[PDB]
Amino acid sequence: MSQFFIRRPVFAWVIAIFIIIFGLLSIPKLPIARFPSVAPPQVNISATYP
Amino acid sequence: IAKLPKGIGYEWTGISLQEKQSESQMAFLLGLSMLVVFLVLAALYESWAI
Repeated sequence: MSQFFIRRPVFAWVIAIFIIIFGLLSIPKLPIARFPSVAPPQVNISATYP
Repeated sequence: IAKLPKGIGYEWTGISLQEKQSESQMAFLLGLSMLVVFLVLAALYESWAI
């Protein structure tokens, strides 16, 4: 049942504004890169005997 | 320090750096609180101006 939000337009617009504000705050802080960390992590031991 | 010749830079550390960081963010964390109060009250009144 959603008659409450048709009865309350200000209430719906305020939740929409909350969502927009948090999204705009979050967007700059998000990292940006072409691909995610799909590749398995790798650890490399190195040794040298001249 | 602005009067010193070129090539000398001042870095704040310890308590002073924390003081600067606290002072910088005051306006953001007052304005955001005011906006949050505005939005919550508007939600609970169904009126933008109340």
